[PDB]
Amino acid sequence: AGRTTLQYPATQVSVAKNLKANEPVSFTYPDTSSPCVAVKLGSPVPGGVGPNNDIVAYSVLCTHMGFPTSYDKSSKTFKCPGHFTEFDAEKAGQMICGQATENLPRVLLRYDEASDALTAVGVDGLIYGRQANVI
Amino acid sequence: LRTTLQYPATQVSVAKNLKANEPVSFTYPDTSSPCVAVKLGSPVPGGVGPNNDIVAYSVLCTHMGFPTSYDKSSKTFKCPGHFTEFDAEKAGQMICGQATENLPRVLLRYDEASDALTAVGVDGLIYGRQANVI
Amino acid sequence: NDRITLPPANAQRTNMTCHFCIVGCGYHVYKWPELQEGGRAPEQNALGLDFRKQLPPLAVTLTPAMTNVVTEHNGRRYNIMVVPDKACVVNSGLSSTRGGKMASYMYTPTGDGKQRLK
Amino acid sequence: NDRITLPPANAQRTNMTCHFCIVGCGYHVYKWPELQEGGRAPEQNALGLDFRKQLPPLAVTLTPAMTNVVTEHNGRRYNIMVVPDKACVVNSGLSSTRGGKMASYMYTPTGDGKQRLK
Amino acid sequence: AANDRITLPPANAQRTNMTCHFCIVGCGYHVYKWPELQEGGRAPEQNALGLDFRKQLPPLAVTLTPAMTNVVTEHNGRRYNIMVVPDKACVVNSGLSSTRGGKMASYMYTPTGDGKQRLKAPRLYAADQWVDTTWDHAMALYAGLIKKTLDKDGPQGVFFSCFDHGGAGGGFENTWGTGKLMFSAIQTPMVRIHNRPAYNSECHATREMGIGELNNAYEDAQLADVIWSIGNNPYESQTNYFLNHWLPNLQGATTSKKKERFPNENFPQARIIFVDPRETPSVAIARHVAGNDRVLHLAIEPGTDTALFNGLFTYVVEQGWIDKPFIEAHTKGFDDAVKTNRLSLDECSNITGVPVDMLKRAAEWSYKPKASGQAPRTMHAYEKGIIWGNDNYVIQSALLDLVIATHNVGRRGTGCVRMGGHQEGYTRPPYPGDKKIYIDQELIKGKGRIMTWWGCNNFQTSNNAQALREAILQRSAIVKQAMQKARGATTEEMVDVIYEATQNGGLFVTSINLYPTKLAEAAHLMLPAAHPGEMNLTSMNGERRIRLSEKFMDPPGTAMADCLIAARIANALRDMYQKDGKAEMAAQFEGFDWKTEEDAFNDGFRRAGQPGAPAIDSQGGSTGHLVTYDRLRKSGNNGVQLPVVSWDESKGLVGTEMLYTEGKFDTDDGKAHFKPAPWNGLPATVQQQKDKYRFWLNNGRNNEVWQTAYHDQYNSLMQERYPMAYIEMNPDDCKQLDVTGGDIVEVYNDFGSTFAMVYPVAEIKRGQTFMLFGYVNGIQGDVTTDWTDRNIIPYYKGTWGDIRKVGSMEEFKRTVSFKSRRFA
Ligand SMILES: Nc1nc2c(c(=O)[nH]1)N[C@H]1C(S)=C(S)[C@@H](COP(=O)(O)OP(=O)(O)OC[C@H]3O[C@@H](n4cnc5c(=O)[nH]c(N)nc54)[C@H](O)[C@@H]3O)O[C@H]1N2
Ligand SMILES: Nc1nc2c(c(=O)[nH]1)N[C@H]1C(S)=C(S)[C@@H](COP(=O)(O)OP(=O)(O)OC[C@H]3O[C@@H](n4cnc5c(=O)[nH]c(N)nc54)[C@H](O)[C@@H]3O)O[C@H]1N2
Ligand code: F3S
Ligand code: F3S
Ligand code: F3S
Ligand code: FES
Ligand code: FES
Ligand SMILES: [Mo+4]
Ligand code: NA
Ligand SMILES: [O]
Repeated sequence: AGRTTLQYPATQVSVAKNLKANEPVSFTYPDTSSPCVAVKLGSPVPGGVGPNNDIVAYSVLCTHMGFPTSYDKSSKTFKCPGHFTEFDAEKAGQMICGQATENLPRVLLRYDEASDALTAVGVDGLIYGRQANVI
Repeated sequence: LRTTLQYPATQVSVAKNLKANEPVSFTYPDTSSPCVAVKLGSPVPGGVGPNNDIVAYSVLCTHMGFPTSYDKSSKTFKCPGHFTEFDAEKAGQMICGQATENLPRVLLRYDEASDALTAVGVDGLIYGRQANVI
Repeated sequence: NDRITLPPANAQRTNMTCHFCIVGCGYHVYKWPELQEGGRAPEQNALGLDFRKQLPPLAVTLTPAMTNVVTEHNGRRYNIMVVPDKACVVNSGLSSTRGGKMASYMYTPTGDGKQRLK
Repeated sequence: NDRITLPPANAQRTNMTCHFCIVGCGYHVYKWPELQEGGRAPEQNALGLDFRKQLPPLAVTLTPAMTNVVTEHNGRRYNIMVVPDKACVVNSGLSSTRGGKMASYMYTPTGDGKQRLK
Repeated sequence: AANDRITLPPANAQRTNMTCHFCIVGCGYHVYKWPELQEGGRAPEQNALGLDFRKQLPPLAVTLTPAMTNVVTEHNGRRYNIMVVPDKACVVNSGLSSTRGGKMASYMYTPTGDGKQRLKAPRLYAADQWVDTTWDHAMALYAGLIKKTLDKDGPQGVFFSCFDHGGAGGGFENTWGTGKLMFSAIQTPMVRIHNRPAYNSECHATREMGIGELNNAYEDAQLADVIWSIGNNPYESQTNYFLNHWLPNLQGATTSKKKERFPNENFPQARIIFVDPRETPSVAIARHVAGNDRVLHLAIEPGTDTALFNGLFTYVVEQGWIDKPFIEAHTKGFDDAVKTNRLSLDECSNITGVPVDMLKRAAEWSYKPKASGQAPRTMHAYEKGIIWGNDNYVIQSALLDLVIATHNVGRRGTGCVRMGGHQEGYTRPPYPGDKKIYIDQELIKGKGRIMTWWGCNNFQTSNNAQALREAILQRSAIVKQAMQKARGATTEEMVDVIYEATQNGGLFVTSINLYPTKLAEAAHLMLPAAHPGEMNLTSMNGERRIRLSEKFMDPPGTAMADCLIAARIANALRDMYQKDGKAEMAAQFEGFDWKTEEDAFNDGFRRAGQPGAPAIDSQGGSTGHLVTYDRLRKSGNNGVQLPVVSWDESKGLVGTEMLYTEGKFDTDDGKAHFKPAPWNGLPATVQQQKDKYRFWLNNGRNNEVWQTAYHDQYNSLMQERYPMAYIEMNPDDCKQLDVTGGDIVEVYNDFGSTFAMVYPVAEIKRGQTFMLFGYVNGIQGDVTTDWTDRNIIPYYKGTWGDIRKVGSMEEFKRTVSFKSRRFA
């Protein structure tokens, strides 16, 4: 009793300096059934982390009906093959065009300068096909 | 040329309007041929619809042609003429009686897309007809 | 299946008592070349029944089981139709399920009588 | 008798190797609902042959022995037609008298396979 | 608060049926309602969804986001969780929700949510300020004015623009109620429709040729060899018809069903043809799904549809790719149409700009017999690109000539059909006049005492909208000025003050709405209406499938069903006449003794064609009486396709899949009638714009935005995405004007000036643009002309103008995606 927040795990993804510009890294968060991508965009964006404030991370499950989306490096979007929804990786998962009614969920990363570590520590948005982000 | 009868395609109803063990009446392949479709409530070989349980028959007795009546308690068709009884759960098999032919089955197409049941053919010869299509 | 070959108006007609039980119900056997048939008009078939429209109850006893095609010693093929006699006092046109099968239980090379001792 | 039900253009077609001898001739099995049929125009039947006029020699191997009506476990009746594959290298569309009867020797309740162990 | 979880519906939750509020498709949904302090368990049998939330769900298992949930507060003060989700077993959508439908829960009325500015009581502009007033005061003023106008001017002084449509803010109850009031009681001819400025049809030519515009099933799109989408962006505008029916055909999922229906017919891989000057998302997605080889984008010059169809008709006739037995048995006028419509492929190509090879290919795919002998099953789907096109009547004449000659009506897998906009739900008395009247022009010229906007907003959606707003705001001002000299006047004195103001150019304006809208800039009176779920409502989709949307919650405040608003007005008028000793005038307002919306259904839809009924025009037909609310409930979200053919308790409602399958058309002789289709170029008024100014100002829908954004304007996600109406522009045009994404431009011509944010789009052709229509920030229609066809149908897609940079909106650059909306 009491608690209003979900008990998110703290999961190491990588050190920031290992990420190459526009080369997505795959990981699971907050458990192995929830596929995510982190990408260094190469140019600062609102809420980007790391040395150049440019690293973002998302749940890749489409928020319409749950197909794994694919990161397109040329547009920096996530595209869903199910009903052609496309999300903007540079505008916090904003839906460019599609059938979803939620933005692509953001994986919240802590960036520690001391260690260079990126740690997944939360999700902003609801992951498809889940009652709560933490099962 | 043609070896087959030219059956019409006649809409009966949508499958989901049928209540278990409540017969629907229709005519097929013309207005002088009375038929019944019933949802049996339990899958049977060759049943159609979402639960593979909808069947349909000519109700004219294949003995001497009296309209049979569907009995809901036994799921049979009973003839008042000379007491033939057919099993709606065994493709018109004669349980007891004087007929030499099972009760003709109305062949239904079931279209998932529309939920339509369409009568498209008959398996067996309907009473008092040279061919099912007059 | 879903149709029957009608006996022609001039088809051969003989008398036949039922093969089986004591009642001795009266039947007629219609015999005719395989490649002929009756018309649907009542005066163009041997039954005298109107097959241009649905028949009422009790008008006939007629199923495919009451028909066959026999192959005679001369190799020629003939439609047969074995049906109850309406004017017989015994049965007044009634056929039991047993007598109703007589046509099917006549000898043919491919039918129910195929294993007849020859 | 004197006619055959053609396979519809959209009839199901499976591959079958002859049941019998070593040669292993190739055949196609056409299966379709009993109350459907193909048209005589070549593009309206599964064989692609023109039955609006007499066919020339070698155009087909097709007799009533190469056809049947099966009754499946669901009670539904289907036409079958078991015919040699013209493009099989083994036989180039030839059927022997033995393979040619495969349709007839499929199981049906009333046919040549009627006494099958069930 | 709480972004990262959802309250599941308990296993025993209440569940009602709801048809989507918005587009023609009419997708089926379920509404789950339950006390706020209860929830479902994650185990599948402990929640109402029957889904297993103890582990991740697979793709396609569910459509469920927080936007699909809400907490409502009812008239008793009690709070209930709601969940509005698509029905997996509805045939229309098979569990699909669009982004528009998907937001229904969010757009239900709650005190703190997106619906918080719902109209909850009568609003009055008391000369110089907005105030609340009572329903009785509102009726006394509104009825009072109408009565005064009837007594002095007759019905010609009383004006309406009203919905004629289905779904939310329409439907059979509502169209009947309004129509009975306007036409049987008041008996005014001064009535326009929500989307067009006279009392007319979108489909005069096809109707007159004998082919009502909704003549097929959605299953027909599954059975087709070829689909034409003419002036139509269906991925965005009719999403789930495109997704659930068209795409499965293009993917080969329906091939086995075609073959089962037609055992002796070839079914090649399905193909699709788009007639659209613009390369849309629909074109792109069709290419992605089917390959470039199975899509033909006939990227015509704007307004050249008639040339296109005359050239194809000429060609199919010359090749003999027509149904001569069908023409001979079932048509009239063919030989004449061959003469009048003759156009060579070279002439066709010069006018349209489409190469001759593409014209021939489209004919080959669509009309040349298949190998097996049968003509292709070609469904011809059209919408607003031609309905609001270059001469609505003539284009339909041309198109239908092609369709009829090729027997693409009445065969399964065919149809020449509207895609539709709203749902349908029309039951009304006949229009009481003998003339088409261009209502906006009448208003602009100073006619009328009182104008009511009912469930529409022509400030945002009129053609020539700037002329309209100007005139209405000024006429509204005159009334405002006259009202404010009053102090302590009775209602009846106020009626006289206002009426006098209208003799000096004024106009009393009433809006009957969900929300204030931009109409609040002019209105003197606003009445609160109720939408589906706050009321019962019946309507049908693009295949005539009628469904009941069930009430499950209260309206805000004293908001009422529009049919019951109409009854309230009628009863007020009756009472005034009775009091004034005018029995004959009172009698005209009888027949609105209605306590619930069902009463309107019984009085209208269910009376059509019945003995002792008056003249009623109903899409239910004369068997509408077989439909009841209880029977529709039993039918589910699948309903029945109209017309109903039979009913009994054991069978349910049995209806009609496709129209015209026996070749009997809706004309005097039972034949389809060909018509001449002259090519006369663009209208002179439009051509003048094109001659003066640089850019074609195409306009229409965005997938995410519904209509005038009446809900969407209050949705923070929607406003972050589209804070302003956007204009798709060619990048090279952009460079020439020194604009990029998130710059603001003025768009202007002789008809008006409006504003948009720049959206660079590589697929837009040079000298062409595309602006979002009807929006709350930058109204597109200001630059549309006053030109209409013979039946007063506007060429909304026919205007030209210039573009001027205002400047860079840095905030749009920071927050709005200008990435491509054409998926590849
Ligand atoms: N997302 C969403 N969907 C909706 C709506 C909504 O507001 N938002 N509104 C609904 C309503 S009421 C309607 S009416 C429908 C309308 O649906 P549609 O008519 O499908 O949509 P529009 O964008 O108005 O126009 C379709 C196409 O017409 C083209 N066009 C323009 N000029 C011409 C021309 O001369 N000829 C041809 N052949 N094409 C031309 C445009 O490029 C455009 O892609 O959408 C309904 N569905
Ligand atoms: N330039 C240009 N102009 C166009 C078009 C175009 O393509 N180009 N499209 C045209 C088309 S096809 C259309 S459909 C029209 C649309 O023109 P409108 O009909 O003017 O706009 P909508 O947003 O449908 O209007 C619905 C209104 O009713 C309200 N409403 C919603 N539910 C209810 C209800 O239950 N009761 C009542 N009383 N009010 C309700 C909403 O708040 C809103 O104000 O615009 C037309 N205008
Ligand atoms: S079995 Fe007996 S009842 Fe008659 S038909 Fe044969 S004699
Ligand atoms: S028996 Fe032998 S020759 Fe051929 S058709 Fe059969 S494989
Ligand atoms: S969800 Fe609604 S918006 Fe149209 S596509 Fe379906 S009726
Ligand atoms: S499942 Fe992703 S767009 Fe539908
Ligand atoms: S007529 Fe039916 S049992 Fe004899
Ligand atoms: Mo519209
Ligand atoms: Na004041
Ligand atoms: O519309």
